Amino acid sequence: QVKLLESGPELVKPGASVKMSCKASGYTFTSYVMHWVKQKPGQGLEWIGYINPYNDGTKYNEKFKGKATLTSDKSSSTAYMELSSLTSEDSAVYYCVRGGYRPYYAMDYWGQGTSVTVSSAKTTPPSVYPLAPSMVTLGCLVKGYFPEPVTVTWNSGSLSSGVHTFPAVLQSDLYTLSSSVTVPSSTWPSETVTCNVAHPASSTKVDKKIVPR
Amino acid sequence: ELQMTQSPASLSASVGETVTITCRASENIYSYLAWYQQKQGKSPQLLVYNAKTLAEGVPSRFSGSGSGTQFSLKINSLQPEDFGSYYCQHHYGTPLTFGAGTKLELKRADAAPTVSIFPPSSEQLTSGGASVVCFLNNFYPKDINVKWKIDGSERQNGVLNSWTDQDSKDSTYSMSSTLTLTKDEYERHNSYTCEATHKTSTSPIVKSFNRNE
Repeated sequence: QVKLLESGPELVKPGASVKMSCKASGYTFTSYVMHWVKQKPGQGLEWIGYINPYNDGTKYNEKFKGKATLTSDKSSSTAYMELSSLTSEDSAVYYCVRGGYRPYYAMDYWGQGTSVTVSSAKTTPPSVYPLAPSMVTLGCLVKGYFPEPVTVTWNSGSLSSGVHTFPAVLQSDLYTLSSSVTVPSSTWPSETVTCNVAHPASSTKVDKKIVPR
Repeated sequence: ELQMTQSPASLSASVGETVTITCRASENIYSYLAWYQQKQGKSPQLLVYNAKTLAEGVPSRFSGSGSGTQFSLKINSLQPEDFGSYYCQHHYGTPLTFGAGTKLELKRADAAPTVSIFPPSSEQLTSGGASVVCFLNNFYPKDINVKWKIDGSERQNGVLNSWTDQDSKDSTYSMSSTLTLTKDEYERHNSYTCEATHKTSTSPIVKSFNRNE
């Protein structure tokens, strides 16, 4: 089947460049153009441009001509996008998107996307704090980390229902996130409740059991 | 250049209901108009192209119509899987542009929040920080106001607020509000209150604790 493998999250400073990849399989690479599309968090879609891998030809949105550079390597079936002179306005998810048989046909296969954060803030591990009080709500506070993401689970996934994990918020260049879990009151604290926090950018994992005060 | 305008920005609707969302082009695009669906956290998917042509595997309750500058997407007898965001995009040459999107959310009856308040963990207090957390869980509609008060005075500094997307099981929203203080400011006051104003009550929901209790 048609697959588009995109490179992982990038944290880059203002003024630098970033280059991301999109390796295609499951079709004839050179028979379809590769579009790129930008999506800022909680916002709409913006077309950047495309490359035709057959002949290395490009068409850009005028707003990205001079800023984004689209290339293509036939032998590795990989399309690339480079963005230069990065600002905080370039913080977004970038998708590669295979076009149809003609460059302007509606676009059918979107990659998963590459999330780019442009910031001068330093990679910083989370502090994790427990939130202890016929249901009872418990929580975890994941504070002072950068960049995104962190993952939170409870009892390594065995507690799945009654969970709210709130989107992170940026205060003074650090993210804070909380997660709640609501369990039957009779079961706590006799059955343990642990939050598992992973921050891959700082290569950190923290398990925090929630205990009564 | 070419601008696409969608309406409405947001719409609430029930499973089994029929809705119409619209898309306007600033200049003639003939029937070269596509629709994409994007569910939260996921890549967009193509639903419709050439204004009225369904993409492969799209159910027949979806129907697009229109030509020239005025377009619409009708969803007959909505199903749970239809809720999410919808984007139109002309495909009359380049550059491609998208409408800003229509967010389609589930209607349910009003529900007051379940509010839990959490004093700072003794652990965090050892670090010099003191975060007071308030969860406001499983309410509807999404509009809500939270106020923190310390010994009766509203505190606006250092409040971090975050909302979940609509819960797919029960159609409600949740909110986390975190009031961040330094430890020594926290030890100067006794009464901490989180106060939620919501459509379901004339009177705010209030959760309070006293520091030395």
